[PDB]
Amino acid sequence: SIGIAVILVGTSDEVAIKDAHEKDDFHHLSVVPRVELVAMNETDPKSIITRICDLMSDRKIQGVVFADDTDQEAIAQILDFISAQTLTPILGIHGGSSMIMADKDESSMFFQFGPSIEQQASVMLNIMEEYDWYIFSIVTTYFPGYQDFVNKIRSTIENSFVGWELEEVLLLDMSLDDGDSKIQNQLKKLQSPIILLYCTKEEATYIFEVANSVGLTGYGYTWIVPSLVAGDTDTVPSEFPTGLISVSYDEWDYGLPARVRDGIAIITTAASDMLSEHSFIPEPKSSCYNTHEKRIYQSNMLNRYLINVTFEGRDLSFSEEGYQMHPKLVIILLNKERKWERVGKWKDKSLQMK
Amino acid sequence: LQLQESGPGLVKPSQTLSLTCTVSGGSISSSNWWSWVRQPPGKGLEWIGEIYHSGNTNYNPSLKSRVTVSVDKSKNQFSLKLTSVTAADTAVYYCARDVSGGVNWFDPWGQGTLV
Amino acid sequence: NFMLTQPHSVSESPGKTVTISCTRSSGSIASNYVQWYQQRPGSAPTTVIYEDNQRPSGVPDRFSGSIDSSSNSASLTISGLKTEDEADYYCQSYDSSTVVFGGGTKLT
Amino acid sequence: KIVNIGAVLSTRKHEQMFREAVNQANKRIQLQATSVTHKPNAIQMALSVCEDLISSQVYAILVSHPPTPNDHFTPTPVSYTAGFYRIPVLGLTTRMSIYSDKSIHLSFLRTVPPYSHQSSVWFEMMRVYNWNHIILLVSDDHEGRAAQKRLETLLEERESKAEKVLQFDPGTKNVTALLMEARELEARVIILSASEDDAATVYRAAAMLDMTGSGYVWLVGEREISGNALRYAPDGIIGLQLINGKNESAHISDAVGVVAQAVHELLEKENITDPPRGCVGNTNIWKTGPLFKRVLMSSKYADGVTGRVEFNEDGDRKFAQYSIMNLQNRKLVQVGIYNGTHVIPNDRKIIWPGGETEKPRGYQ
Repeated sequence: SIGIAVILVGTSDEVAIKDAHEKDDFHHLSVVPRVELVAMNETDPKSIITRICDLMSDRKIQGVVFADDTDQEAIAQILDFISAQTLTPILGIHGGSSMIMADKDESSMFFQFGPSIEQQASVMLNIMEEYDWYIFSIVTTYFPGYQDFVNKIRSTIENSFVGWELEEVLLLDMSLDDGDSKIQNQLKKLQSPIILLYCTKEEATYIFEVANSVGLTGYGYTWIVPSLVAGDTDTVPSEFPTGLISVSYDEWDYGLPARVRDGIAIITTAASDMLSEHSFIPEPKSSCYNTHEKRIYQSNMLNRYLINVTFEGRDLSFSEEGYQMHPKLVIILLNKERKWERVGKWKDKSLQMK
Repeated sequence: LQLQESGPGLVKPSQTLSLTCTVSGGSISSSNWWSWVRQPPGKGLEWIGEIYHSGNTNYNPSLKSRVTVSVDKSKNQFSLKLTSVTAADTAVYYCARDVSGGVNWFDPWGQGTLV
Repeated sequence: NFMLTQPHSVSESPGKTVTISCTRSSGSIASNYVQWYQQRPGSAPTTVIYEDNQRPSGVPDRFSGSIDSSSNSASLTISGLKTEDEADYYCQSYDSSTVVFGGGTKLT
Repeated sequence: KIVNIGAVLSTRKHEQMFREAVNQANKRIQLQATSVTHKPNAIQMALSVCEDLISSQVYAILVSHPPTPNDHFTPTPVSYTAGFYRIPVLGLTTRMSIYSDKSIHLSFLRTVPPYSHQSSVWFEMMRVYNWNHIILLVSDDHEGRAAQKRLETLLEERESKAEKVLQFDPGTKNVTALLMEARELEARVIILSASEDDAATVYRAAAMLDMTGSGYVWLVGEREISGNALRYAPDGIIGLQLINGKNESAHISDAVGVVAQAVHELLEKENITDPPRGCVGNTNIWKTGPLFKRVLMSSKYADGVTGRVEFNEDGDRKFAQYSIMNLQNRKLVQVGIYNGTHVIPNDRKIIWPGGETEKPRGYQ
């Protein structure tokens, strides 16, 4: 009786992904949810807002899931705003929703499904240690979250026996254009063999172009980048220097049917647990707007119930800011041909190579 | 502490007013305020302005630039110096003290002076 | 500045309870409460109600004050009317600018 | 070329004023104006905003807030839509400092200083009256955190930190323990900054502990003077006020002037592209947008009704005018002025808390 809706933007298979929400006999659960799917090519704010309101008004929906295969920027912000203005808790799984956002508001109920910001740095450092590279440097731009990146890296090299030797942290910004001479000089300053980089695709093209023109991309250097720079593995501007190593979420081994199944399971488990332990289920009004009486009682018990789940012997404990807290990242490298190949796997502080 | 109205008590038009209060039993150098509430005959009431003991005197926006209130601790009295009074300002004027506290409280009042 | 409105010509037999409502003209009585003064013909006015809940020492307990915050007015209740209650009752308030007295009422 | 700008005002008289202002501006390349009214809910407001955007492809959006509750409910959806399309948005009467974080709101400007920018006037007042010890008292929130961070960054120059910082939870019914602890450390000058509905409780509690007597000195911002916070307040509390924080005609005139000057300056360049003209059809960006913001940031106005107008690299106006006023016998009165330079005192003698006219030392 807990109505579940699914949104698709990537125009992937729809009829094929039907057994996950149908043949799953929830013997350990007592909510028997329904399932509805809508597929569209909606990326503009108007279309997605109108669709969200239309499903809100249609019939007996609750917390929905989002699945867009494109690469947008402010989709996460728009979804957060919608969840702030409507107590229905939504959660994304794949694509633009999987990217990290700066910080949710005080009352937002919107949990992502990807790696955090600090786990990326921790895996970055332990893969630096596993090959005995040691000396490195850090470069970053004015992106939301750089301060946490730098603070975490300093705090995790300050409390270890191994002899990390950091060297320089440049904070170049592209806002002050027409002044690229200083950028060129400060980039030419760097000498360390390993350079961690924190940027985005559009900026990364500019940085790699200037690096190639300067010439510090030859035989004794190896850039390392976070997941969000990779974006889509298939697409490549061909400007990426060969040998660049990137850590990213597993995509070609974790099927979308599994993601839909576990999202439905999470929602069902939380709803059933709170129904059993409180004898009450919140039912917000099925009106998107023009309803000042919809909020008859503040409802954060569902927020307190989504931070713990035990199904099929699996852990999906989200965090306060909204993370996964137990992902399975893969570390990939760009070989001579322009393609990404798996070279390493991470699982519960365990690191495996080949 | 008891105060009674005083002053010359004139009624001629196109002149200047001058009258002082009495206040016996109290001290001018204190933490209170002194008002000069005016009562017109056959109508409501109208506040004029307060005066602190030491340096600063508040007023009323209407007759802001036509009236002046002065104090003198040596003679233990404060006086009103209304200027350019017309024939439409005939009223009976009171001497009022207010306790600072946290709010305005115009008590105890004065005996009143005819004018 | 603002204006104050009060009822007029209210009187009855002794022993009854009468409510006089002093009403704000524009704005809201929520940041600066009012007081009620009483005057005798030929005598200086004296305060009887202050902060609408407290009473001065020696004042009779018959009178009382109340607030509504709905019609933006303050109510003064008189219980057990006597022959000495015939007087003039004024409501006085203030704001962040000045102090303005109300019109006042007479009780016979 | 014909380019028009849009605005979201709060009434019809403001719309007429905007039309008159743009009519006077274009009489000094023709530009028009478009207006719309606020809506009770955020989602319809945002969709209407982007529909207005699609109607004429507005280069910039002039947003404003009405005298309505919920604080930051009116100007958020417009900012979110603008950030989706990366077009500049100029605010008029938004005082909160949440928008000053140039990480989540990349395209936003302000014609008035934020609430957290009144931390230099206190520094100059201490430097004038010779006070070197403070007791900061803030509420646990983004506003208080930003204010305390700015205050400590400013104070780090003298290498004399604040004696103590007391953070209390936003919204409660008993703050007796914090005040009892803070009563007797060593200091008198107390600086308060919190919500008015939360400052009323602090004012009520401080009266019971006899901390408002002679000697102690109070300092506040602007939220503790307006509203219902005048029910309970000790006389002598010194407060700050903005000179032209309510008269929106001057603000709209200055905003339209600076926007017109910026749009006149940009068109002389080359390699430009018109912004997208669809909230629905298009799903792309307005690439020649950040250049407009950069050329607007250094738009040093010559003169105007509100004096000189400038900007920083934070979306906040510089060279503000502040009035320092004292609360005497439940009646406010201006006693000093501050014009970005040293504080100029007027010809009035302030009344320090507890009565008496003598500048307290502030230290025991």
